[PDB]
Amino acid sequence: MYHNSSQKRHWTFSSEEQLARLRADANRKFRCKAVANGDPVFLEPHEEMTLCKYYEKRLLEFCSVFKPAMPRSVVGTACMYFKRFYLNNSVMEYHPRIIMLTCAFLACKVDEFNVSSPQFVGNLRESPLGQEKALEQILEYELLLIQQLNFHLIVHNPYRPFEGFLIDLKTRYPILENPEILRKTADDFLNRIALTDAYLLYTPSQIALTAILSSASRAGITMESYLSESLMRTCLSQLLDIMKSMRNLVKKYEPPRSEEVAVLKQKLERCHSAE
Amino acid sequence: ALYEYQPLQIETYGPHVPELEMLGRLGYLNHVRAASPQDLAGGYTSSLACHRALQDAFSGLFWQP
Amino acid sequence: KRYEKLDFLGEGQFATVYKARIVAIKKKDGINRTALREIKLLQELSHPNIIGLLDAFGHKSNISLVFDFMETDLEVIIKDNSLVLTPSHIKAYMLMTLQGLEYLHQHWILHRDLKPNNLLLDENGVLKLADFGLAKSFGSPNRAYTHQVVTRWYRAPELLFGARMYGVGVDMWAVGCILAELLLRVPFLPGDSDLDQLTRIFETLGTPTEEQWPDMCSLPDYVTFKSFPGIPLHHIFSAAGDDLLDLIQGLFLFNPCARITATQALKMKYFSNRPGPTPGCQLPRP
Ligand SMILES: CC(C)c1cnn2c(NCc3ccccc3)cc(NC[C@]3(O)CCNC[C@H]3O)nc12
Repeated sequence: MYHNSSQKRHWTFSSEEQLARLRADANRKFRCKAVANGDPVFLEPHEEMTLCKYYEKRLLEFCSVFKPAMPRSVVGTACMYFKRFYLNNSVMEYHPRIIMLTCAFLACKVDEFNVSSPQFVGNLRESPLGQEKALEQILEYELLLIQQLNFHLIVHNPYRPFEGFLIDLKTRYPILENPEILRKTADDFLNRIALTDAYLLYTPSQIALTAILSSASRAGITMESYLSESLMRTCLSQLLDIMKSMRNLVKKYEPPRSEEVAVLKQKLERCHSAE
Repeated sequence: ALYEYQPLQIETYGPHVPELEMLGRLGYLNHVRAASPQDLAGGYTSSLACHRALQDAFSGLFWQP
Repeated sequence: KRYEKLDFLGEGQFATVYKARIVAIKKKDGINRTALREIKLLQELSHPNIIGLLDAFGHKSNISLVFDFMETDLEVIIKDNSLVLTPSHIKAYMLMTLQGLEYLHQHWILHRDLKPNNLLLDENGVLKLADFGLAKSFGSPNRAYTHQVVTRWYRAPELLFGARMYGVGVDMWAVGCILAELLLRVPFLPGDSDLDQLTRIFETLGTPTEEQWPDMCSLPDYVTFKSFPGIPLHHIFSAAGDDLLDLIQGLFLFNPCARITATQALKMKYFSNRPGPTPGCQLPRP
């Protein structure tokens, strides 16, 4: 359960500033390590963030085309693994391509999604020797990823809270005639929320309710009675502020741009080539 | 030195979840998938899935870091 | 790492257990799925009657789980002919097992490997559920399960008939079996195969009807058995009180839904009736 989970206790953070602090600490500790092991080759924290966003998108694409069909819980677990890993690790040390593959590999095991290593790596658009090398790298990085997650493998995703809220609306909020028409747009919003750092800052129930409420507002439906009456005033204020801050995080999101991403990819390949 | 049952006190930081046996009469079970005869034979009921969904929808909704 | 191996505690098909500093260390597919299952489950659970995962660490595809060191288990207690299991002792073991199981079930996790040697006892007499290597989350329709889980002598009839989807009953039946073993000092239903296990179940408790088990015929491995009347419960357990018999009957109900949950079992008069469960410091040691 989330309310006593490791996700709530150890991997939900107070603010965007705290996340920026952890990422800047990672970038600076890699810089100190490299300098002690010996320049414009280094990537800046914002460049690391652009690369991490691009590679989270790559991980989502890989999980999407995966066969056998990857459950949405596995994909969410893998993306959360990726975010958590790069909270405290530089892409300049561990390459995000291999880390994202290891995230999917570990999430499949944790979720109890049954796939063998050959069928896992057969999903890559590469060469069989390239697939073998990728599997070797994933196996080498599996324990590293587990250690970097501090052995907290269970990830609570917003999808089941979303379904529970849909059930609760369909049962107890007759003002909303058919809550199911809210799902699609809310699902879209869920995806957008997943792009930001919200998964490290708010509970899955808060994320799911924010998506549903945003869908309702996009539909012209007022659902404030659901919060006031069905959910039974300070707490209402904190909840409303959490939802508005989440919507603002979605609004302030900047997707990676092609040219800067290509330049940063060249920089990262140079970082991994050197030393 | 007798024993007395104490209900499990775990804060969920969210709205109260209706008890499992109540779900069917409260209208919740009209919005979940019915359990097939094989599932019911094995002991799986739609009440379990509905209760899990509601518990997850309500868990930590009011909590803040 | 920070632990030096003191003693050797056992070997299994999955891992080897050592006693170290006191703690117990359990040492192309990658990291072992059983170890990952134990890690992922025991990190989300915290209860006095559930084994605690204190740490994990390893190298390459090896990993070392660290648990609290567990002195003995219920199997050694049952098989120890010097030990006398008074009703208070049985009540206490049952209470600790059911409280741990209640906590586990509230977090939507089935143990699926309940048996006397998986109920470990520490130096203070606190029973902890251990060996979570087959434990799984339940309550999600989109996930299917295997019926081979639970060892045969403690396997519930719904499992023996091929139930893919199930709930807490698979644990509760095993608890019933464990209770029976605590009473008879011998396995209740020591079948040699699935057929023998089912035959023993039906010859002892009666071949269930379409009434006692409304949808039994729907189970994919259902076999029509001979109509054994079933030995009456007071005849199997000659010294069981009426409250104990009600608890046993609830734990052995063929209908998995009707079978009593851990919460319902904890609410029965048996646990509240005199005599009270013995304190853990007074539980017997082998
Ligand atoms: C939590 C685990 C890793 C643990 C903690 N302590 N401990 C001990 N202590 C000594 C002892 C206990 C009970 C009976 C006799 C001796 C042995 C052991 N044996 C490995 C098992 O697989 C685990 C349970 N299932 C059957 C067992 O064989 N595991 C453990």
